[PDB]
Parts: sequence; C-alpha cells; structure tokens
Amino acid sequence: KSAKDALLLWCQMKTAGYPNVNIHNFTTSWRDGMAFNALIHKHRPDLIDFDKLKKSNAHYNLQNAFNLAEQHLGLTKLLDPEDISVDHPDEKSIITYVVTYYHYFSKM
Repeated sequence: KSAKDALLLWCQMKTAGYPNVNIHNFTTSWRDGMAFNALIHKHRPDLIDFDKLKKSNAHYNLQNAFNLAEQHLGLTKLLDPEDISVDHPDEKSIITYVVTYYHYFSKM
C-alpha cells in the first residue's frame, strides 16, 4: 500500500494544477487518457498541447499518450486504449504502465 500509495501521490503531485485531471486511484482516474498526457506534458511539454485535450475523447487521449510515450520516450505500449477506456479498467495493468513512466522520468 506504501509503493502504490507513493506512486499515486507522485502522480498527483506531478500533475498538480492540470485541468480535468483528477487522480484518486489507478483505474477510473486514468480511463479518459488525460492523466497519462498530463504526466508526459509535465516532463515534455514539447510533446503535447494539453490544452487541446478533452476528457470526452478517451480513445484519442489514450492513443496519444501511448504513441508518444512509445515513439519519443521508448516506453513500451503496454496498454491498449480500447481496453483502458472501459468503465473499470484493470488496476494492475495501469499501475505496471504508470510505473514505467515513474522510472523513466525519475531516472534520467
């Protein structure tokens, strides 16, 4: 609960101030793709025009973050947008992927 909890705070803290981002867990807080994009932007505002993103376009948002992370950060696309954009996405999946982001931005 410690590693998960610190991971959650980390995400919360990194995305302080992002509109339409509200991280309260590792499931539904990520299902619209905003949080993922906020994480990226925070580290590489050059890759995303966050202001253009709307919570409504889950697919787009998720593909966006996933494709950019893969393409520009070499972070493997472990998740699938369609799988993530459901009502109750798989927590473990998300956490695993979110961890790869944590390491990446934390190291380097």
